[PDB]
Amino acid sequence: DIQMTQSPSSLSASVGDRVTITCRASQSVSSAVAWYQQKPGKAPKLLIYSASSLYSGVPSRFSGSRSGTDFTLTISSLQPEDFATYYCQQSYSFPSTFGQGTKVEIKRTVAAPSVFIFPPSDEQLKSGTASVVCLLNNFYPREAKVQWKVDNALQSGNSQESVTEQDSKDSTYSLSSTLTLSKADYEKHKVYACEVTHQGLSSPVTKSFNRGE
Amino acid sequence: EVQLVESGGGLVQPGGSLRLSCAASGFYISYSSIHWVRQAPGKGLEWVASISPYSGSTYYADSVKGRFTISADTSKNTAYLQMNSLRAEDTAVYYCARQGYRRRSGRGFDYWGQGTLVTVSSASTKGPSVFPLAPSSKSTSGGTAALGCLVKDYFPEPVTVSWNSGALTSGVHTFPAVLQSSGLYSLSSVVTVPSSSLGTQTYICNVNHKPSNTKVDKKVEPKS
RNA sequence: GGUACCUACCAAUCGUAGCGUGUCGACCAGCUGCGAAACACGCAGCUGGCACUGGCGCUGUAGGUAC
Ligand SMILES: CN(CCO)c1ccc(/C=C(\C#N)c2ccc(C#N)cc2)cc1
Ligand SMILES: [Mg+2]
Ligand SMILES: [Mg+2]
Ligand code: NA
Repeated sequence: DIQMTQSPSSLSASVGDRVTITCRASQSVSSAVAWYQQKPGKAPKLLIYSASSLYSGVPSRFSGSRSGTDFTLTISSLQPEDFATYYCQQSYSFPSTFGQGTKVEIKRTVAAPSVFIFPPSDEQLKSGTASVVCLLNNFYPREAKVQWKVDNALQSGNSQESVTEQDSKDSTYSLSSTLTLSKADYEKHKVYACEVTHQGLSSPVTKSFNRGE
Repeated sequence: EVQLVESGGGLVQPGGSLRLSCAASGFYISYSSIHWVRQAPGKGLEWVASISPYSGSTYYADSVKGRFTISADTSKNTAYLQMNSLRAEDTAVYYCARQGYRRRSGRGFDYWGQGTLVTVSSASTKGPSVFPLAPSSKSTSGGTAALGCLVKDYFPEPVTVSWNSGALTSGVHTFPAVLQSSGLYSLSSVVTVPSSSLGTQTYICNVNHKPSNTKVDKKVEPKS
């Protein structure tokens, strides 16, 4: 089986930067290499075929080259719409092989998160569970630390985080941290707090509520 | 006007079977090579199988050899992928793809379908519970409010969440579903809005889970 | 006696009595262009084998035939 080792796995570049993405075939695949672009949730789109031929319709800033077993996709100047995951593929012999992919995200200035805290609705409480939500909105970069506190008791192992893809309008991220408790455990505590640490915050920001207010 | 449309995805149990179809329009499949390529959630593309024209010769990946069978009918411009002895690691979105013409785009896949989701799990289908995330009327600045909906305890993917039946879209963030320890999925869809409109604007979240044929609408408004 | 044709000339080596010749074509494998075409299949060109086809040129030994 012919393998295609793709690098890097990801990168954050600013508009106008040149980007190079390499794929190394385990053995010779002649020039039967293609490059594809995939937006999140959409089907891939053919960028390059035969290692270096530009598919009809693809802007000229995309280019592909071969040197032995090394294949390189170059975006001369990164446009804001080039946000995507790029994949290489060998079709020299069966079975075909895709690279692991390279996720290209867009850089931007640091943006602090807007923090919100949401207690569990009574409707849910009547079912025997309590979900407390902490929302971090419109921040950059993606790195952020969320810490839950119940009556100043550090929580761990009872929360889950989920992050959106970079927003196409402002290039920021949004994160949700959900803390799950039993109805009893919830109604036997008062102070519920979410502490957020992020690069664009001089000090951690805490949002909290007292159960019943 | 080339187009590929997949169908047949759904939920099945380990050891089960399922047949996906790929209907082509704008061209005849018998004159092109047809490929099936899969993508697991948050993972890279994986070539699954392919079938060549004129010969009908078929090729498969190592991880599906002996379990999957690719075929095609011309008197019904369609291709098919039968999957037997399905395993958990076969869960993914499956794309139908056309290999381009030899003298125009080499061996590149120039046309792809939208993809169809195949889930392989022993868990049972279940619709979500939609709870509100009410805007904090207590302690809220002018023009800065956040409200949302929590879609909890459902399986399998996907659920779609809209706001005001499609009218409200600016500032909406619907997070990717996370799998809970219970084996069920949960997510939240939030939206930011000026607080001045909190009392004079009714906010609806429309959640929909197709596998369970569940369609719920939840009003989100302050509390007490 | 001469010319022409014909029949035979150990073994091995394609063949031949022997020497040289590898042919429209046939077969094996490979490469390339093209056929809606990665494999298979069709058309064409080329490369290396092979000698199925056993022809062609030269040149004998006898026997025979014709003149
Ligand atoms: C160089 N050499 C010695 C060994 O390599 C050769 C040996 C034999 C040949 C054979 C032929 C030629 N040309 C041939 C064969 C059959 C027919 C028929 N019907 C026609 C011609 C060529 C060369
Ligand atoms: Mg002899
Ligand atoms: Mg012979
Ligand atoms: Na010949």
